[PDB]
Amino acid sequence: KETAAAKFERQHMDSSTSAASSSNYCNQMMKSRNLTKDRCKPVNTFVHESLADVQAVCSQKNVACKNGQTNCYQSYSTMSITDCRETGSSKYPNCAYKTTQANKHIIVACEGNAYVPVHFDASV
Amino acid sequence: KETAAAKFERQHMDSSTSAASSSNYCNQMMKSRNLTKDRCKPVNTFVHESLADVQAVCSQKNVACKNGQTNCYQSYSTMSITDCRETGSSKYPNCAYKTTQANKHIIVACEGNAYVPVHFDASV
Ligand SMILES: [Cl-]
Ligand SMILES: [Cl-]
Repeated sequence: KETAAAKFERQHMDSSTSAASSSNYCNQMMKSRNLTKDRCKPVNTFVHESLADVQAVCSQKNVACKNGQTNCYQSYSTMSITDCRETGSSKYPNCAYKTTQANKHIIVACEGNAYVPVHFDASV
Repeated sequence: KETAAAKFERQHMDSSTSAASSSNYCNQMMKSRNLTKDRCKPVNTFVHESLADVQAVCSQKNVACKNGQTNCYQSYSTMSITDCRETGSSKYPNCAYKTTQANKHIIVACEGNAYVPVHFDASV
């Protein structure tokens, strides 16, 4: 059992690097964050900002989530992020990922109190 | 009954402008594309490129869809796009939208043959 807040940190936070390293960043990160354990997670985004900057997004712009809920927030500024998506030539347990580095606003759903990010909804 | 291809064109294509006009672009577009008819669509992206450039994305990078399917493609280049998302101060039939203009790769699911975009999966 992992708290929803802890799961968000593990799947989406990468404060140790300013941006994706090389084309192998995703294969390495998806593996060490245990996102390739029983299955290959198809899509996952990593945010390269402090945990505190990502958490502050829960007090930023209140916007709707793609699912219609209203506890999503879009960051006022763009953040360094890296999208990891399985390549068509990927097959569990030999997971393969395309790394796409970019700067975009992130939108996250927040919940609990402490009111922290619990789901990565999208980047803009 | 609208074909899936026709629905994608109507919800996501805006080849008539190079980029979102002003902060009211989304209120105007979501209304005239009939996305505010019986309900307020919570999130919707418009692509400002030709229909032909968007359709060519179906022969570009084959990547997985957030849902795990494998018929998604990410465009090799960034495209002018505009994200429209309901503000927390939006309530049907007085739909309210935040307009966020940006340049990102788009990822779309393609299907049918003619093999054309049928769903906007995400932008990167
Ligand atoms: Cl994600
Ligand atoms: Cl959309």
